[PDB]
Amino acid sequence: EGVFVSNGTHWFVTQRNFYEPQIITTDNTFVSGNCDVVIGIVNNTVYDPLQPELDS
Amino acid sequence: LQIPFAMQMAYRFNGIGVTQNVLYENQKLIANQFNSAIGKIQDSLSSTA
Ligand SMILES: *[C@@H]1O[C@H](CO)[C@@H](O)[C@H](O)[C@H]1NC(C)=O
Repeated sequence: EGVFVSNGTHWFVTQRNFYEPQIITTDNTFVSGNCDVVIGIVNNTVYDPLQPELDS
Repeated sequence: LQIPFAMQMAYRFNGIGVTQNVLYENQKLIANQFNSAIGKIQDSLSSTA
């Protein structure tokens, strides 16, 4: 529930009616299919909040 | 506030309770069905008073 936006160099999710930028994660996003179908998709990292606990 | 038209249409799909990946994965079909439906209205209004 949001929109992806960039300040020109970095990518964030934000809520649609008020600018509040957040790190893109597995938790504020959902997967569907591969990158070959969607018109205008962009390459970026999506953060996984479990991985730091597995790095511990 | 400007927004890209396919992203506006993706919000319209959330508003009817359809998950917005259904728009981006079918965007070319949805656009062709819209363009064809406007074409039928030209034909109706040309042919029939
Ligand atoms: C916008 O249009 C350009 C060409 O003018 C194209 O390269 C790009 O992929 C398009 N981006 C989106 C988000 O549709």
